[PDB]
Amino acid sequence: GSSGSSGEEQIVTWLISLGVLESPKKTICDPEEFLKSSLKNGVVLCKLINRLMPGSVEKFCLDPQTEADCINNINDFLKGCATLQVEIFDPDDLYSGVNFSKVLSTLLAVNKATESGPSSG
Repeated sequence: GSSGSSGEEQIVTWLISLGVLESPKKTICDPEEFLKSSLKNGVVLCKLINRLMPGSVEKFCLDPQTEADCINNINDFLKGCATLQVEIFDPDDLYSGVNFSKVLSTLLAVNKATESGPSSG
Protein backbone atom coordinates (compact mmCIF):
# COMPACT_ATOMS: atom_id res chain seq x y z
CA GLY A 1 0.00 0.00 0.00
CA SER A 2 0.88 3.69 0.11
CA SER A 3 2.91 3.13 -3.06
CA GLY A 4 3.51 6.32 -5.02
CA SER A 5 3.59 9.91 -3.80
CA SER A 6 0.10 10.99 -4.87
CA GLY A 7 0.60 14.58 -3.78
CA GLU A 8 -1.92 15.33 -1.04
CA GLU A 9 0.60 14.44 1.66
CA GLN A 10 3.36 16.26 -0.22
CA ILE A 11 1.28 19.44 -0.09
CA VAL A 12 0.15 18.96 3.52
CA THR A 13 3.79 18.80 4.62
CA TRP A 14 4.97 21.30 2.02
CA LEU A 15 2.71 24.13 3.18
CA ILE A 16 3.51 23.53 6.85
CA SER A 17 7.26 23.27 6.29
CA LEU A 18 7.03 26.73 4.74
CA GLY A 19 4.99 28.18 7.59
CA VAL A 20 1.54 28.79 6.13
CA LEU A 21 -0.35 25.74 7.40
CA GLU A 22 -0.73 24.33 10.91
CA SER A 23 1.47 21.44 12.02
CA PRO A 24 -0.91 18.90 13.61
CA LYS A 25 1.05 16.32 15.61
CA LYS A 26 -1.70 13.82 14.78
CA THR A 27 -1.46 11.95 11.48
CA ILE A 28 -4.05 12.64 8.78
CA CYS A 29 -5.33 9.44 7.17
CA ASP A 30 -7.60 11.28 4.73
CA PRO A 31 -5.57 14.33 3.61
CA GLU A 32 -7.90 14.73 0.63
CA GLU A 33 -10.60 16.30 2.80
CA PHE A 34 -8.27 18.02 5.27
CA LEU A 35 -6.68 19.77 2.29
CA LYS A 36 -9.79 20.78 0.34
CA SER A 37 -11.25 22.14 3.57
CA SER A 38 -7.96 23.81 4.50
CA LEU A 39 -7.55 25.62 1.18
CA LYS A 40 -11.31 26.17 1.04
CA ASN A 41 -11.20 29.43 2.99
CA GLY A 42 -8.44 30.66 0.69
CA VAL A 43 -6.45 32.54 3.32
CA VAL A 44 -4.11 29.55 3.46
CA LEU A 45 -3.31 29.91 -0.24
CA CYS A 46 -2.84 33.68 -0.20
CA LYS A 47 -0.21 33.28 2.53
CA LEU A 48 1.49 30.46 0.63
CA ILE A 49 2.32 32.35 -2.56
CA ASN A 50 3.17 35.38 -0.43
CA ARG A 51 6.00 33.33 1.06
CA LEU A 52 7.05 31.75 -2.25
CA MET A 53 7.42 35.16 -3.91
CA PRO A 54 7.95 38.63 -2.38
CA GLY A 55 4.76 40.61 -2.89
CA SER A 56 2.36 38.02 -4.29
CA VAL A 57 -0.82 39.14 -2.54
CA GLU A 58 -1.68 42.80 -1.96
CA LYS A 59 -4.15 41.96 0.81
CA PHE A 60 -6.19 38.88 1.72
CA CYS A 61 -8.70 37.89 4.40
CA LEU A 62 -7.02 36.37 7.45
CA ASP A 63 -10.24 35.39 9.22
CA PRO A 64 -13.08 35.26 6.67
CA GLN A 65 -16.41 35.20 8.50
CA THR A 66 -18.50 35.34 5.33
CA GLU A 67 -18.32 33.73 1.89
CA ALA A 68 -17.45 36.93 0.01
CA ASP A 69 -14.37 36.92 2.25
CA CYS A 70 -13.40 33.30 1.63
CA ILE A 71 -13.74 33.62 -2.15
CA ASN A 72 -11.75 36.87 -2.15
CA ASN A 73 -8.82 34.95 -0.67
CA ILE A 74 -8.70 32.15 -3.24
CA ASN A 75 -8.93 34.56 -6.17
CA ASP A 76 -6.06 36.63 -4.78
CA PHE A 77 -3.76 33.60 -4.64
CA LEU A 78 -4.47 32.97 -8.32
CA LYS A 79 -3.31 36.51 -9.12
CA GLY A 80 0.12 35.36 -8.00
CA CYS A 81 0.01 31.93 -9.61
CA ALA A 82 -0.30 33.62 -13.01
CA THR A 83 3.35 34.57 -12.48
CA LEU A 84 4.50 30.95 -12.31
CA GLN A 85 2.38 30.12 -15.36
CA VAL A 86 0.97 26.96 -13.77
CA GLU A 87 -2.40 25.25 -14.15
CA ILE A 88 -5.13 27.17 -12.33
CA PHE A 89 -8.61 26.42 -11.01
CA ASP A 90 -11.96 28.05 -10.22
CA PRO A 91 -12.91 29.51 -6.82
CA ASP A 92 -15.96 27.25 -6.84
CA ASP A 93 -14.11 23.97 -7.37
CA LEU A 94 -12.26 24.61 -4.11
CA TYR A 95 -14.81 26.58 -2.09
CA SER A 96 -17.74 24.32 -2.98
CA GLY A 97 -15.72 21.17 -3.59
CA VAL A 98 -16.60 20.01 -7.10
CA ASN A 99 -13.15 19.32 -8.56
CA PHE A 100 -10.13 18.99 -6.27
CA SER A 101 -7.98 17.00 -8.69
CA LYS A 102 -7.22 20.40 -10.22
CA VAL A 103 -6.66 22.33 -6.99
CA LEU A 104 -4.17 19.73 -5.75
CA SER A 105 -2.24 19.84 -9.03
CA THR A 106 -2.18 23.62 -9.43
CA LEU A 107 -0.27 23.63 -6.14
CA LEU A 108 1.89 20.62 -6.98
CA ALA A 109 3.44 22.53 -9.88
CA VAL A 110 4.09 25.72 -7.92
CA ASN A 111 5.91 23.56 -5.36
CA LYS A 112 8.11 22.11 -8.10
CA ALA A 113 8.87 25.56 -9.52
CA THR A 114 9.81 26.94 -6.10
CA GLU A 115 12.20 24.10 -5.28
CA SER A 116 15.72 25.51 -5.51
CA GLY A 117 17.58 23.68 -8.27
CA PRO A 118 20.91 25.22 -9.33
CA SER A 119 22.85 26.63 -6.38
CA SER A 120 26.40 27.10 -7.66
CA GLY A 121 27.01 30.76 -8.42
